[PDB]
Amino acid sequence: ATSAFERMENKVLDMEATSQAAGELAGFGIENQFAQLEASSGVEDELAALKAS
Amino acid sequence: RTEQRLNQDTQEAKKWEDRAKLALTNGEENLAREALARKKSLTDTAAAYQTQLA
Repeated sequence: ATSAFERMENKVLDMEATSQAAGELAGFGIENQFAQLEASSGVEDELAALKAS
Repeated sequence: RTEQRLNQDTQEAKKWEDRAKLALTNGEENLAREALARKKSLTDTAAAYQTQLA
């Protein structure tokens, strides 16, 4: 149980570091909208190729 | 940390429903009633973690 608490707190620190990295992009509109436009236009291009096929 | 604690309790509460179903197919009422009391108490700790997370 004691060594499992040390493993648990280490993985909780990874989840807090992951949340802090996600917050560095939260409300950062330029990178957030760039990633959204890249994903949206990639799906629309794949569907345009599927409609052409 | 409080969100992963909420996820751990809410999956454990579903594992106590699985234990309650297994007790009912075994026919052991005292184990089914203990599994209900585990769900009631663990859903209260889940609601405490959800309130802290809110």
